Amino acid sequence: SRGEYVVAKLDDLVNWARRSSLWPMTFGLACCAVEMMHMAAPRYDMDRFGVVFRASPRQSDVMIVAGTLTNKMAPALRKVYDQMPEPRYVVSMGSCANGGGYYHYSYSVVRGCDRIVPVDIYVPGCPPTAEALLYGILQLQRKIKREKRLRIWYRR
Amino acid sequence: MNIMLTLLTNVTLASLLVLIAFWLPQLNAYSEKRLPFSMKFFLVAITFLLFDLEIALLLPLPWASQTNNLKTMLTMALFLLILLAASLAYEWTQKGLEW
Amino acid sequence: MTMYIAFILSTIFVIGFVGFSSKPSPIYGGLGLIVSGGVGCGIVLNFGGSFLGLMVFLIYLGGMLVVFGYTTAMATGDWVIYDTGDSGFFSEEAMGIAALYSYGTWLVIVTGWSLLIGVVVIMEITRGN
Amino acid sequence: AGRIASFLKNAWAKEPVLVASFAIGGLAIILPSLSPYTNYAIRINRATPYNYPVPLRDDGNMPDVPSHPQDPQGPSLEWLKNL
Amino acid sequence: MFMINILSLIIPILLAVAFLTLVERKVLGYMQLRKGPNVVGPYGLLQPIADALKLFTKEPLRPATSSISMFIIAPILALSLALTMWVPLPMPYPLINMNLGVLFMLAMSSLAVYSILWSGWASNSKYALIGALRAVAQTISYEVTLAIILLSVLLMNGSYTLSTLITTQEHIWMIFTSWPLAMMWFISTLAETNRAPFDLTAGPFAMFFMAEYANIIMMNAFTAILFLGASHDPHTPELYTINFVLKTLALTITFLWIRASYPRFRYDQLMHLLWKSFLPLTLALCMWHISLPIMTASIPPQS
Amino acid sequence: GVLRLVMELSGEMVRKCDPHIGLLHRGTEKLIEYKTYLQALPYFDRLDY
Amino acid sequence: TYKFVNMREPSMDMKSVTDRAAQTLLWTELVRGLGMTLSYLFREPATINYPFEKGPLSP
Amino acid sequence: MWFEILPGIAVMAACLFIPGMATAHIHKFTNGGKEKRVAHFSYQWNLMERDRRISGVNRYHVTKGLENID
Amino acid sequence: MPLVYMNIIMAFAIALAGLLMYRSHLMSSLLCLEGMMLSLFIMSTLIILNTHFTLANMMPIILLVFAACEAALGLSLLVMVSNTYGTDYVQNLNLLQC
Ligand SMILES: CCCCCCCCCCCCCCCCC[C@@H](O)O[C@H](CO[C@H](O)CCCCCCCCCCCCCCC)COP(=O)(O)OCC[N+](C)(C)C
Ligand SMILES: CCCCCCCCCCCCCCCCC[C@@H](O)O[C@H](CO[C@H](O)CCCCCCCCCCCCCCC)COP(=O)(O)OCC[N+](C)(C)C
Ligand SMILES: CCCCCCCC/C=C\CCCCCCCC(=O)O[C@H](COC(=O)CCCCCCC/C=C/CCCCCCCC)COP(=O)(O)OCCN
Ligand SMILES: CCCCCCCC/C=C\CCCCCCCC(=O)O[C@H](COC(=O)CCCCCCC/C=C/CCCCCCCC)COP(=O)(O)OCCN
Ligand code: SF4
Repeated sequence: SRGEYVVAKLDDLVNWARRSSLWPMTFGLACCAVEMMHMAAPRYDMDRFGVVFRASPRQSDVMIVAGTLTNKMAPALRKVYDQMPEPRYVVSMGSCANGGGYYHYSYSVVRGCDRIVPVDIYVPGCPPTAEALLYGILQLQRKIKREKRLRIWYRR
Repeated sequence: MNIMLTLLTNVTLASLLVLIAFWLPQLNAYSEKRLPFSMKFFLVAITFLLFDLEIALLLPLPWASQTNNLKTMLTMALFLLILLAASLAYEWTQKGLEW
Repeated sequence: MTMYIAFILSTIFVIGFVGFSSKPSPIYGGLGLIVSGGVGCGIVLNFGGSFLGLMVFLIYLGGMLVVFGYTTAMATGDWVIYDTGDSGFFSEEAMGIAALYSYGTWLVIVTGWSLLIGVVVIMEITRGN
Repeated sequence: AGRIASFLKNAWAKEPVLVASFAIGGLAIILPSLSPYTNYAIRINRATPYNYPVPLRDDGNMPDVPSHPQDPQGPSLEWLKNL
Repeated sequence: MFMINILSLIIPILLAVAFLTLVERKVLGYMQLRKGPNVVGPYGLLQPIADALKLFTKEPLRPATSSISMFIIAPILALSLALTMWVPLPMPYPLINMNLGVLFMLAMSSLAVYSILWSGWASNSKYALIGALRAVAQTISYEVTLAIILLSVLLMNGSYTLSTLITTQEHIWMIFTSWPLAMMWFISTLAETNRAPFDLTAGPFAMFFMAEYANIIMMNAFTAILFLGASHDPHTPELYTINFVLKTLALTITFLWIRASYPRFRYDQLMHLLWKSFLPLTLALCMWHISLPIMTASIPPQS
Repeated sequence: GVLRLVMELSGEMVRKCDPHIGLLHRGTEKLIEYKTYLQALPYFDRLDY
Repeated sequence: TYKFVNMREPSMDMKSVTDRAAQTLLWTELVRGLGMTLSYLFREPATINYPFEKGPLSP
Repeated sequence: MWFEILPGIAVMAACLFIPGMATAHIHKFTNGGKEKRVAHFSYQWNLMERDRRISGVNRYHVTKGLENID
Repeated sequence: MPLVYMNIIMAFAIALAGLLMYRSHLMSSLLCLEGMMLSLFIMSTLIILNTHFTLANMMPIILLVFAACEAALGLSLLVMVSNTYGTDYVQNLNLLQC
C-alpha cells in the first residue's frame, strides 16, 4: 500500500542524507592517527566523499578510535562518546583499538575499545593503510544504507 | 508598512525554520539520557563606547559640507577629529591599550 | 487609521518600562530595556525622525546597552497635531543636525572637551592601586 | 637640524604607519588654507538655490535688480559653467 | 506583489549561502592539491542538500540547564539580522529605498553582537563565556573603524543613500579615489564576520552558520557596491545585476583565498592591529577626505 | 596527539603550566622483557611513530 | 661545518628603509603568498578515484 | 581540474541573479512599465500625490499629457 | 497635550520610581537611569520635531552623548565596587553612614 511505500521512500532519503555527510571526530591516540591524516591528504581526499576533516564533538556523526586506549584514557573517551548527538557510530581502527594489539598483555592497556563503547566497524591492520580505512568508512556507509528505522516504527 | 512587513516576514521565517529544526528530531524516540573578571575587557568595551560617542558626533559630516560657512565647518570638523586623536594618544601612552 | 499605532507603540514603551523597572535578574532587565529602546526608536521613526531614530538604534542599542550587557555578563489623539506644508527639497532634521558645525561651534567645543575629559577620567578611576 | 632628520629617519623605520598618519593629518590641516579653489567651493555652495527667490517690490529705484530672469542684471554663473 | 518581492529576496539568498559551502570546499580543496566534494551529486552539487537534511534530522543537545529563552532567541536574531541587511542594497533598484540606508546597515551590524553575547551567556560555561567576550570585543573594536571609514568614503557621495553610490561611480570606481580606505575596510570586514585570519572562535548550529555565511555574502556585496561601481543603464538593469553579482562572487572567493593562504592572529595581536594601526590611519584619512573636496571644489551635490 | 594540560592563568598571561602525561603509557619497557631481541625490535617502530 | 639561519643584518640606507616601509604599508609578502596559493590552484590535484583506482603496492 | 568548481559557482551566481532582477521586473509591473518613482525630500512626494489626484484612476503612474489640456 | 507625551512622561516616572526602589543589584540602578535618559530623548525629539524647531535638532544628539558618558563613568564605579566585594549588591555600600 501507500502507507508503507511513503515510509520506505522517506527512510531511503534520510539514510542517503545521513551517509552522504558523515562528520567524524577522531581520537588520534597513537600512530593510527598518522594513517587517518594520510586519508585526508590529497591522494585519497576523504572530504570528497562528504566526510569532513576534524569535526567538533558536538556536531560529529561518527567516532574513529585510532590508537591504543590506556586505562588512564578510557574515562575520557567514554565521556566524549556520551556527549555526541544521536545517531552516532564508532569505527575501531588498528590492532590496538580492536583488541589491544601489541600491548594486549599489559597492565595499563584496555584490551579493545569495545569494552568501553559499542563498535560498528573494525578496521584491521598495524596500521591499516589509508585506503583500508577508506574501505572501512565506505563499509560504514553501506551499513547505514542498510538500516531501516521508519519501517520498524510503521510495523510496530 | 513595507519595512514593517519585511521585518515581520524575516522574523517569521527565522522563527519557523528554527522551531522546525528544534522539533523535527524531538518527535522520534531516543535514549534521552568564574571569578577572574579581567579589567582589560571592561576597558576595551569602555574605549569602544567613548569612541562610538565621538563617531556619533562625526556622523552629520556629509550634510555639514553644504553650509556657505566652509571654513568654520572645516575647522570644527577637523577639531573633532583632532580631539578624537588625543583620546587615542592619551590612552595609548598611559598603557591603556595593553594585554 | 491603524487604531492609534503611535498610542500602541507608546503603550508597549510603558509596558517595557514596567517590565525592566521591577529589576528582575539584571540581564532580563537589560533585555526589557533593549525592547523598550527598539519600540522608542520605532516611535521616533514613525514620527518622521529618521536620523534621530537611527541614532537611538545605533548608538544606544549597538554601543551602550551592548557595553552594559558586556559588563553584566562579566559579573555573576495623534495624527492631528501634524503640520500642513512640505520641507522643500531637503529634510529639515538633517539640516538642523548638520548646523552643528556652522551654528553650534560652542556646543562642539564643550562636547569635545567633555568627551576627552571622560576618557581621562575613566583611565584614572580604573587605574586602581 | 640633524636631530630632526635622524628622528624622522628612525621613525620611518619600525613606525611607518604613525609617520604616514601624521603626514596625512598635517597635510589635511595645512593645505586648505593654501588652496585657491576653496573660495570656489564656497561660491558653488552659495550658488545652489534651495529656496524660492522672493521677488522685490519695484519702486523705480532698483537699477541693479533684474525685471526678468533673462535680463543681464544680477549674478551670473559663467564661472560655474567654465569650471 | 510586495510579498513576492520579499520572498524572491529571501529564498535565493538562502540557496546562495547553502551552495557557498560547496564552493568554499571546492576552492580550498583545489588550492590544497585535492578536490572538494565530488561524489554526492554530479559535481558535488547535492552535498549542501545532504548536509542540511543530516543536520535537521540529528538530535539537538539542549544544555538541560541553560536559559531556553535566550537559547532559542539567539539564532532567530542572528538570521533575522542577516536577512534584513539585504533589503537596503540596490541591485540596481533596492527592495526598500531608504534615505539613510548606509546608517541602517550600520545599525543592523551593530545589533549583530547581541546574538554572540546571548549564545555565550546561555552556554552555562565559563570558558565559552570567555570566548564570547573575546568575540564581542573584537567585533565592536572593528565596527568602530568600519563606521569611520564608511563616513569618510561617503563624503564623496553626498548622502547616505546607497543608490547615489551608483551615480557617484558613473565614470570611475571609488577604489581609485581611496584605495587605502578600501584596504582597511576589507580587513575590517574580515574581522567583523570572524573570518580567517580572524577566526579565533544540530539545527540551531546550522542556523548560526547560515547567518554567518549570509553576512559574509552581504558584506562582500556591500563592498562591491561601495568601492566597485558598476555602470547602470536605466533601460536594461540586468547588465548592472550581472556585473554586481560577478564582483560580489569575486570578493567572496577572495575571502576563501585568504582563509586558505594565511595563519591566524592572536587575540592581542589583532587588537593591537586595530587600535594601533588602523585607527590612526583611519583618523588621518578621515581628516584628509574631509579636507579634499573643499580644497579642490569637488563637493557632491545633495544636501 | 593526546595530552592533558593543567595551567594557571592571570588574565591573558600564562602563570603556570603543568602537563599530565601517561595517557599513552602502554608499558613497552616491561613488555620488552618478555620478548627476544628480534621480537622486541618492532616496539621501536611504535615508540616515535 | 655549520651554518647560520638567522644572522642577517638589515641595511639602514634610505632606499632599504623605504622598501621595508612599502612592504609594511602595501602588504607585498601577503600578496606573494596569495599568489602562490592561486598558482597552486591551477594545477592537477593528486586525488585518485577510489575504489575505481587503487594506490600502488608491491610484491 | 579547477573548472569543476565552476558548476557550484554558477548555481550560486544564478541565485544571486534572482533578487535584483526580480525587483526590477516587479517595479516595471506595479509602475506601468516604468521605474518605480523615487520620493525623497517631500517635494517629490508632493509631485506623486498631485499625479495620483489628477490621474482620475487614483494611480500616480498614469501620466497625463497635452491630450488632457483641452 | 496628547496621550503620546503622557505615555512618555509616565515611562520616565516609572523608571525614576524603579531607580528609587533599590531592591538590589546596582546594575539595575544604572539600567533605570538609562531608561530615564531614553524616555527623555524620545520626548525631546518628539517636541522638537513637532514644532519644526530646526536648530534644536542638535539638542537630542548632544543629550544622548553626554548621558552615555555618564553611563561609562557609572559602569566604571560599579566595576571598582565589585572588585572590593566580589558582587555589586547595594547593601555592600554601608561603610559610610549618617
Ligand atoms: C521543496 C520541499 C522540500 C522539503 C524537504 C525535502 C528535501 C529536498 C528534496 C531533494 C532530496 C535530494 C535526493 C538526492 C538522492 C539521489 C542520490 C543518488 O545518487 O544516490 C544513488 C541512489 O541511491 C538511492 O536509491 C537513493 C535514495 C534517495 C531517496 C529516494 C526517493 C526519496 C524521495 C522522498 C522525498 C519526500 C519527502 C517527504 C517529507 C518532506 C546511490 O548513490 P550512493 O549509494 O549514495 O553512492 C555510492 C558511490 N558510488 C555510486 C560513486 C559508487
Ligand atoms: C576671548 C578670551 C579667550 C581666553 C579664555 C580661554 C577660556 C577657554 C577657551 C574656550 C572658548 C572658545 C571661544 C570660541 C567661541 C565660538 C564662537 C565664535 O568663535 O564664533 C564662531 C567662529 O568660529 C571659529 O572658527 C571658532 C574656532 C575655535 C575652535 C578651534 C580651537 C578651539 C579650542 C578651545 C578649547 C577646546 C579644548 C582645549 C584644546 C587645546 C562662529 O563662526 P561664524 O561662522 O562666524 O558664525 C556662525 C553663525 N552664522 C551661522 C549665523 C553665520
Ligand atoms: C600634527 C598633525 C595632527 C593630525 C595628525 C594625526 C592624525 C592621527 C594620528 C595620531 C594618532 C594617535 C597616535 C598616538 C601616538 C602614540 C605613539 C606611541 O606611543 O608609540 C610609541 C612609539 O612611537 C613613536 O615613536 C612616537 C611617535 C613617533 C613620531 C611619529 C611621526 C611623527 C611625525 C612624522 C612625520 C611628520 C610630518 C611628515 C614629514 C614629511 C613631509 C610631509 C611606542 O610604540 P609601542 O607599540 O607601544 O611599543 C613598541 C614596542 N613593543
Ligand atoms: C599626497 C596626498 C595623498 C594622500 C595620502 C595617501 C598616502 C597613502 C600611503 C599609505 C597608505 C597605506 C595604508 C593602507 C593600509 C595600511 C595598514 C597597515 O599597513 O597595517 C599593517 C598590517 O596589515 C596587515 O597585515 C593585515 C593583513 C591581514 C590578512 C589579510 C590579507 C589581505 C591581503 C590580500 C589583499 C587584500 C586586498 C585589500 C583591498 C580589497 C579591495 C576591496 C601594519 O601592521 P604590522 O605590519 O603588523 O606592524 C605594525 C606595527 N609597527
Ligand atoms: S594499532 Fe599498530 S599502527 Fe596503530 S598505533 Fe597501535 S601499533 Fe601503531
